[PDB]
Amino acid sequence: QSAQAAHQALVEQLDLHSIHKTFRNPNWRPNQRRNKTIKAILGESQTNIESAPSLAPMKHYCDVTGLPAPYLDPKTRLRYHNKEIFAMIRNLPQGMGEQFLEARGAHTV
Amino acid sequence: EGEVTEMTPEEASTLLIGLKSARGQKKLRLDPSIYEAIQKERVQVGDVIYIETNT
Amino acid sequence: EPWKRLPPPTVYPVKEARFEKYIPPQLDGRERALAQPPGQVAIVIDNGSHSVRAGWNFEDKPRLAIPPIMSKYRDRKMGKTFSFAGSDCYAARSHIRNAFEAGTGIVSNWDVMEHVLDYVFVKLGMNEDMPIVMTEAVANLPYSRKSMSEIIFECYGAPSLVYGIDSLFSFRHNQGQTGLVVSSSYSATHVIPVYNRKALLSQAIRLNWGGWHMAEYMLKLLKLKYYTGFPGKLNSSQTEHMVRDFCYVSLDYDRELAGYLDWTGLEDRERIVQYPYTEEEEELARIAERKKESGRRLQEQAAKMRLERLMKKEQELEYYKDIQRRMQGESKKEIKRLLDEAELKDEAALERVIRDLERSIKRARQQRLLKSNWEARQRAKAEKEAEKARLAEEARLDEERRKNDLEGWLEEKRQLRLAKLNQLKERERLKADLGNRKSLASQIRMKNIALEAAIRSLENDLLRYDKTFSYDMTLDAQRDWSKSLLHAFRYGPRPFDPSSQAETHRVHLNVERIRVPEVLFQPAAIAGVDQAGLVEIAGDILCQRLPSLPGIQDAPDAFLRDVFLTGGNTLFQNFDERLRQGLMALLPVGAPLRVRRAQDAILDAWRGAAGWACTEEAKAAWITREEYLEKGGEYIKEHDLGNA
Amino acid sequence: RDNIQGITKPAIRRLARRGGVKRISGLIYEETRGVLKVFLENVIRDAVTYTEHAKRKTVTAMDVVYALKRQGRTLYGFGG
Ligand SMILES: Nc1ncnc2c1ncn2[C@@H]1O[C@H](COP(=O)(O)OP(=O)(O)OP(=O)(O)O)[C@@H](O)[C@H]1O
Ligand SMILES: [Mg+2]
Repeated sequence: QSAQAAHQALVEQLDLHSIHKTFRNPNWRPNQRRNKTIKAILGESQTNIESAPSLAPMKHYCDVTGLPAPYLDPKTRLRYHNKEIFAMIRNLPQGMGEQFLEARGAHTV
Repeated sequence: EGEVTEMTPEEASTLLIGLKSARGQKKLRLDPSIYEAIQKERVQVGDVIYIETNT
Repeated sequence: EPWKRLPPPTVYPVKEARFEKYIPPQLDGRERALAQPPGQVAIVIDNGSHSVRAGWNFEDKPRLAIPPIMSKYRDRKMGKTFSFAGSDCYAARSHIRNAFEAGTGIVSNWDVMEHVLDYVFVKLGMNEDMPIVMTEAVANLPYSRKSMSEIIFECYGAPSLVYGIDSLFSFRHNQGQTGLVVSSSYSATHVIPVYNRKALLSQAIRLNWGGWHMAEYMLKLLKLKYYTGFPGKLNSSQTEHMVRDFCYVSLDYDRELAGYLDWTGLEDRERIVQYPYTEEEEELARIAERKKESGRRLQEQAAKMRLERLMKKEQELEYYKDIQRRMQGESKKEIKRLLDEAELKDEAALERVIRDLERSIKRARQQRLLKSNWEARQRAKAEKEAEKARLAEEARLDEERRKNDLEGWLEEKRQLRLAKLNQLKERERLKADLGNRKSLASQIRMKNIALEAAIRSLENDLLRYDKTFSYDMTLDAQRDWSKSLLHAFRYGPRPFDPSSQAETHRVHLNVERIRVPEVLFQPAAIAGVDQAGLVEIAGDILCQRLPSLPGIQDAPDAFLRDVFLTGGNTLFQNFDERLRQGLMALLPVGAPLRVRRAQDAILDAWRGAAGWACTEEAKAAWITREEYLEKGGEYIKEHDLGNA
Repeated sequence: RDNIQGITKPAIRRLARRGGVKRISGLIYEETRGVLKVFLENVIRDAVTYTEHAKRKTVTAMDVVYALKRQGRTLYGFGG
């Protein structure tokens, strides 16, 4: 069918593997371990000392609706706007509470 | 009138106080008399205050 | 009324990264690169983690703008391998791998990068010999630079390479002279002070938030908002287009936020994104027949049960009555023992079950039996008629009480409703207390061993005649979705139904329109990033660092006169005014703050490197292959647009 | 007072050894203390009702046994 033929034509037209590269030197071959993560690079190097903390007191927002939150629930530790959202928060499926924390990088343990 | 951004006792008499509004901040040199008025009121950094410069 | 007054919603289709067209190799560029004067040609590559941009320095715009992704796979049924290295990865199997470590500006998958460079030189028409200008991360890691320069010299053999910072090339293209450079890109956000065209990189700061993190955070939010399950496939490529098209920076966040879900005008604040969806009498009579027959049969069962109860309970009443008659007739010593035939100690107890039997029947030769059965039906019919008469008589009194004593009569119904509300709240509290702990019953049992229709009716009468009463008072309104914040948050002013395939499969953005960009300004509050906000970083630099720095003069005032915005993730509405007004409060009053946007803040970082590429300032920074073979790949010529 | 902390880590270890447990995460000790207190509250609450409805001030082993059997966790040895 033409749709399959056309798609096969287009993937062959787009493929780089079918194309020979005259500029690519064949003799040099990379070290297979060369792909290293930031933590590996920094740990092996031991200037990415440009990050900055903050000392001002942060505002409190509802973990569900993002509206301002007067209240922190002592049980699930979600911040919440009002009684309607507290009702939801206490009714959440047991795995969901940790997701609302994790959306702001928090976790219960 | 501004938020107290700085309170720097200059002498050991003078105070320097920094005040900030939404539209900029200003430093002021305070005589020990107006300083102790500011200090008799419980002004601290982060408080909002009103000062009359001449009175 | 409140929603029926609204027009039909305006709804925007989902957008995603997609393949668009074949780009044949641009051989015309290769020919011109040979015709142009000696030493005034270079390949200029901007290493955007969102878009690798590449082209000819002598040209005013890049030839390529390509995501740094590859997709290599075996087509098992056909045996040939395929590999793809840009938007030819259809960002249709999508074995996509990316050159950069996600959420960073640093290249880390060098096999992917080497395949992206391969794509670039093919599309530029390389027939190999040409100098390369390659943009770099701020404070880029030495190992990452070593690996890239090794690829450029060992694999591709190019004659010379120079590295410079993308934000500083953008600043130069905009006549930057001295200033504070503020970049927000895919990887990160940086603030760079530039003094006399030289960046003071020792005083640069990075936020670790950018356009990638905004698309990721927007996806976390949408997954939480629809945690019940959104039936469309939520992807980070889709939220990246949502953050572009709909988000904006708030000029005053808390005062805008706190009213954002307020119900009036929410159809203006809300924007609606449509995920793709598909949507589709003899049986009706037969169903209606079955419903009619089953309903009638159940009524027949209830009537038979009631009529059965009629004869039984009336005879039990006669049984109780005969016990009373014998109790009253026989000696007083017999009273308890005779009433014990009714299992009850006294008429004060027996009257209770008598009344309950009377209430139930009130609420509910064989010809002699049939007449006796007919009598039971007639007896209840008389009790039914007397009940209806008693209710009608009570209604007649209440009619005259209402007509004459309306204010007192309505005050009765209000107080009755309050009592019925207290009784229901006590009953609702009881229903919460009941079964809160199973052993509640077994504990209490050892002590022995060893309103809805009324509230509705009161509300309906108050709605009828208490012109001061209103439907919003009713418990019905107090439970209406129209009074719920979470419906507004998730579905806006319209009613929602899960039956519509069109009205499922759409997301309502609401607070994330403004909550998502504000992570730049309140990182620890909104997303836990635990870093100073952009205004506090820029304020720290201008106010604390640069006036202290010994070689500098006219600080802050020289830098403060040009706060310069670069990179795509700065392109939010009110981004500049928000940054201006935040800094204005930190600066001495009347200080000559200007915030300025780059022209074309995406491509302009490439145009600066293209303009710079072959100047004598640049050619003094070029490293040649023969230098690299001795110095190695970490070594660089320090220059005003590059790392130390 | 917080005498739940008197349920020491070694005591929780031995209960896990009798439970046949080889390796114990250091986070188990706080979770086990919470589990124990929630259980021991429920039994004593039920037992005190038998004590009070028998008009006693002293809670007795059979009050505990009836509380346990009420909870489905019948204990033999202390009485029938
Ligand atoms: N009009 C716009 N409004 C808001 N964001 C936009 C707009 N156009 C593009 N973006 C976003 O800006 C980002 C691209 O930033 P930019 O092009 O400056 O980065 P880059 O050079 O690819 O990356 P880096 O330097 O971090 O490696 C993307 O996240 C993109 O979605
Ligand atoms: Mg960039």
